[PDB]
Amino acid sequence: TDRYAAPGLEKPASILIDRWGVPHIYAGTLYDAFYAQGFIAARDRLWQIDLWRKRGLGEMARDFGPAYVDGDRMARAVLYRGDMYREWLAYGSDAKRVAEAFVAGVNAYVALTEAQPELLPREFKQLGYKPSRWRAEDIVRIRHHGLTLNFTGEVDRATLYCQAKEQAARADWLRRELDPPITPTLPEGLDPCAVPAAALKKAYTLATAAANFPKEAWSNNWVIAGSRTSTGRPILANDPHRAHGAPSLRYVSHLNAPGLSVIGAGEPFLPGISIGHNGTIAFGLTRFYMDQEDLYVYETDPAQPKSYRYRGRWEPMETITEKITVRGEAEPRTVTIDFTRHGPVLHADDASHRAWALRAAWLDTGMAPYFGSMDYMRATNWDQFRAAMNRWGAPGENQVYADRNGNIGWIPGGLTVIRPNWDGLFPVPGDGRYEWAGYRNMDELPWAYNPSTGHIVTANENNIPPDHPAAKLGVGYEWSDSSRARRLKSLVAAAPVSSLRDSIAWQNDTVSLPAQRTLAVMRTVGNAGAAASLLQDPQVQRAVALLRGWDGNVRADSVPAALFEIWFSNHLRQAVVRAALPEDAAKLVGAGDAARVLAVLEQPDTWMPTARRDEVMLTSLKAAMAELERRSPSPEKLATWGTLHRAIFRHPLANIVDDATRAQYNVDAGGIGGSAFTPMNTSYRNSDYHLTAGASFRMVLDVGNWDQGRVVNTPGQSGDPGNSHYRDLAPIWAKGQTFPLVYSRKAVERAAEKRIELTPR
Ligand SMILES: [Ca+2]
Repeated sequence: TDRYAAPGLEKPASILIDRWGVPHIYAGTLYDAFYAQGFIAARDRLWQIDLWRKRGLGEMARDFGPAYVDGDRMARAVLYRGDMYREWLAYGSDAKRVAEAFVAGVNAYVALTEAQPELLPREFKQLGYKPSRWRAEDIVRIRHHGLTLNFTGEVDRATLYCQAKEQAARADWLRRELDPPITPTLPEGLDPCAVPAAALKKAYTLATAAANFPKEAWSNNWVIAGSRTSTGRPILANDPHRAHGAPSLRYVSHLNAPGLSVIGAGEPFLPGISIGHNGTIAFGLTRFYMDQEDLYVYETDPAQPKSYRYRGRWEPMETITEKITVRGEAEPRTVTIDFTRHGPVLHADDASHRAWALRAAWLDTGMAPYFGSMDYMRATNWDQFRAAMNRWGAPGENQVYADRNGNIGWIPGGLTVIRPNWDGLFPVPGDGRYEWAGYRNMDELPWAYNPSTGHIVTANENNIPPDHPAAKLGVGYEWSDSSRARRLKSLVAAAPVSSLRDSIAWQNDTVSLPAQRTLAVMRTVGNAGAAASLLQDPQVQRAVALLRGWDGNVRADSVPAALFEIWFSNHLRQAVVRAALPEDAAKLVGAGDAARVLAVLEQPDTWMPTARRDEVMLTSLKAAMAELERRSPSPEKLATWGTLHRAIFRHPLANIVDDATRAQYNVDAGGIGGSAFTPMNTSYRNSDYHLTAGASFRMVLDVGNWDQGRVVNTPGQSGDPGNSHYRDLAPIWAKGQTFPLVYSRKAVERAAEKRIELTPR
């Protein structure tokens, strides 16, 4: 038992940390639970949460030097600047008391590190600075870490339309799948060539990218009704697919107080729980892609470049002044930030009298990511959960719902822009001809409650029914590849009665529908023309032999899997694109959209002759086979997919510390199966196939028999590299295994390994 003073805490609070590193918080008052959550979040993840706050408020340069000034300036440009009275009330009715309690707990732990420097996290020692104190408003004003779109897509699409002109729609069809597959409409008044991609992306990255330390400066979910489970009770599963790292993106915790009994995960800097259950209802999420960013293009006064044309008048930009403290400079830099009425100015070119601003719904009221969970942490039925989702802001999400009374449900939510006269897939001129007409009420989106089929699966695909009214409202056209959704829907529908173990297995599924679709095309390649010549090549034959007996299961011990991932990521698609498009467009498209390239492979008709399709397939397959042989120890002992596909959890400082320190900061869990397209999403980088993203936190819940719920996180619950909970969960995660999400007192007491005691002072 450890005992600490808790100034600002109302009543004694106790925390039991179980043997997997999950803290279980027992407080005597409602808001004390969040005080304790802040203390414990700081105890485990202080450096991580301090860094998020430091990046969000634009205070990086204060400690990391002049290389960080531009990022600090752009970070402050995308802080919430709106009405704070409305902001506090956007998430439910008591969000301000919650945040204030949470940062009082964080601040108590920060004060403790000042009194007991042995508790100071080692990244602070390494880099020569100290953690800050927090204010409650920090929690809601930081926005730029929320998943969003589609500024980048608008920029890429306009850039393509500019360079390819008459061939634009043809090339953009390969570049990005739309669902529903509309023809994008270049807005009246927009010159696609007046969108400088490099300059705009540089500013957007500076405003939004996570903290970076370069050497130069130094989802699936589903819910199943009791009629279809082995338990007779609902089952709810969720594995978000996000960037991997050490420490992990999300953090598992458990909060108990009068009127509060919620367990699950969220980002460790945010109060409350956004994925999990509260002993009555359960909830999990996957991205739902409402278009929440438009790029606005302005004409500026040649006599006054800080003025832009709006409704026939010259309207002045709002200019604010910021002071940025810089390590090694005695005076703070004085910088300015310009805004139009629509948002922060990203870039200006006074030669062409043009400026560009980001109109981001996530800069409006209520868009602190996941903080709408304030209003459903305590919901006890569907009416309350559906109501809480009315005010859900960011990111756009599918929520699946279940409760211990046997109900199951689904409701997507997120701030939804109404564009009366453009489709949001291109930038618009900002002179008033293109204006958001407000926001949709969430009752305009589809939902389901106890559907007849007894199951619901969501996985980032467009799940708006085409005959539902929302399908015509322009909610969004850019969704993720639907392979995971089609695969999990097959699996769930094919299992009349399933267990928790079945749902855990489905989270670990590694069958790739893109692989199966490509193999199906391969088995029709014609032994004629240029293909017949390649079919006499030994290297081609060895690859054809490897693929001809593979079922598309991307297992870690599969050599055909290694061949396919090399082929499908770094060779095939690029070759198909170059064969189908002129060079300039093909260079911009690169590997293009996987679903759209597969469709071309399956129907090459208007893109290339069938014999050209075969020749490209074999030519790129030969090159992929050569790469596999170069990456294998000998051409007789070929590398398995797991041999290449390494699960390394990278620390933000890995590149600026020595080799011994990098081994302690990074966590290597070895080789793994899967790809971006398998339900067990293990996304990778193309340079060396190392893991970059996928499920870290996973959960499968027995809804009603709560102690039977199963979860994992990776690499661990602790952010302290010296702690065994820094890296103890990665081997469990790597085996597709879970540990119990203990919930009842006896179960929490049974699994407890450490007790922490907080005393008011
Ligand atoms: Ca848009």
